Amino acid sequence: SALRVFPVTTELSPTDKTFEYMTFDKVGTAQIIADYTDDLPLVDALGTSEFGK
Amino acid sequence: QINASYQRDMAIALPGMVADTSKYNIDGACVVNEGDVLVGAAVQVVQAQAVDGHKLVKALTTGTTPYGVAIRSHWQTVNAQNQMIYEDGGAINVMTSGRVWMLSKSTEAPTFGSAVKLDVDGQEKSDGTIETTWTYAGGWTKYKDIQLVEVQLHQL
Amino acid sequence: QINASYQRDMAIALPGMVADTSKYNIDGACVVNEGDVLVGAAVQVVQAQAVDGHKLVKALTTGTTPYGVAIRSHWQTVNAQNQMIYEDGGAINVMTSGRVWMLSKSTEAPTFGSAVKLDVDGQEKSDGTIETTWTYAGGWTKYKDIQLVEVQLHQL
Amino acid sequence: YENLFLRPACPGNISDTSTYNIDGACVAQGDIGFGSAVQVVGIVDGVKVVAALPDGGTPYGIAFRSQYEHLSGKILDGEVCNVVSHGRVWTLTSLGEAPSLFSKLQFGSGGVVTGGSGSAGWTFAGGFVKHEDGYIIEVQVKQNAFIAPP
Repeated sequence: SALRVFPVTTELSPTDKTFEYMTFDKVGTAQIIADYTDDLPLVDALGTSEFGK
Repeated sequence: QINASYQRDMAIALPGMVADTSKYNIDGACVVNEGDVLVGAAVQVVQAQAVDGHKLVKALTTGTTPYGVAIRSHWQTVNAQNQMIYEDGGAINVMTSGRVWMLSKSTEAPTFGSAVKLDVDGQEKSDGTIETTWTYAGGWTKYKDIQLVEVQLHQL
Repeated sequence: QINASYQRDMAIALPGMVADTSKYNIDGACVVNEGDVLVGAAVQVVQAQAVDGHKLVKALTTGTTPYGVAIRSHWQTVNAQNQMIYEDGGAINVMTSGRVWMLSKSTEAPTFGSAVKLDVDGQEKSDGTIETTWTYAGGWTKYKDIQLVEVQLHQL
Repeated sequence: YENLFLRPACPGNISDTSTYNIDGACVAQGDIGFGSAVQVVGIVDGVKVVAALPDGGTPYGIAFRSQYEHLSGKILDGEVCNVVSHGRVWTLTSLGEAPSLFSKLQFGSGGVVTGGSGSAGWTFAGGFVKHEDGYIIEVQVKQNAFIAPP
């Protein structure tokens, strides 16, 4: 039942040897501030990848 | 058969990420020499060109004097060992003043306003042998298995 | 006949030039009528106003604390020797922090990050009698017949 | 290439438009008066908790005057507070005569200037006027000048 209990996709050319995919993430924060300030915190982003055969 | 809701929080820091928009100063006229550096580590200056003007920097070693900390940049850094580094023979973004998140090797929270001490490989440590003039800014957090501390730097 | 082309490189700096745009801080003052001040040379403060803080400055003297370095600006004139000066009575711009091209009378290139030594008249020398907080930024160049050095000024 | 001066000359405000820094993410424990030194007693969630200077503390900044945040006349407990960490600022003092230019100041209890013979720290900037049968001085605050003792 391996081909019926799991999805089967066809988006792979017959001559390819490896496939790759992307995932992303993010960080940051916020704070309580007054009218005159210069210390606003910052944010950023990430990324990574994996492989197959 | 009742609905549900869930709540999740983002992380608050990254290695080499600038803490806030307060006083800061960035040196971009430097070049890395003899190896590669880690985003969020202290660096040292070998020599300064008299006419050209570009500084030559490398990773901190024993018996040296720190000058600044490399910061994050999505465009100037290359990805190796699942992290951003500055490969040899390229322009680097050193920070000479301001607040920044640095990689740490300590295990307890520091004291606000105290002096910073580093390890021989440019990573902060509570009982390091290299003594600096930078200070702790109070921040102390932890990413996924990564320990970060918020440090405030002034011009050398 | 063979066509030919030529090439030249401009001079790097001028006496009293602000080197770069990395966090300078320039304030205006009035020159004391006793003695003129040379652009690119250090100055000293003799007395300050109690209400506002406007300062009267003149040339450096032995056993005194330097305050800043005169920089090139609009309000400047020529001397008899065609050397650029600030007149006895007028406005003077003084930089207290940042990188400047300052007059020197030594002969050897200095070492980056070391302390700066000054002379009686306010010109850098390798073995001067006046202690300062300022540092060397590594730039060592020579305008026509004049030696210049890159000095980093830290606010007192 | 010059720096402009700032006209109102009251305690608790800035005196110049040189390089300055204002740390606006703070809260107060107790009551603080404009123009006094403050110290950092703790940090919660990226916020600094400040109090008036005791004996034995290390000053961190000087309370700053604002006409929206503090409608009473002073800073009250549990209020968001402005603190100047770098720049020239008018401070309350108990001194009688102006000290030497560019000397090192010393802070008595309550965050008032009483000494001009310190070893290291903030420096006198040359301004000395009179307020309310008391005086006001002008101090130059720098960021890493005072370091917390281990």
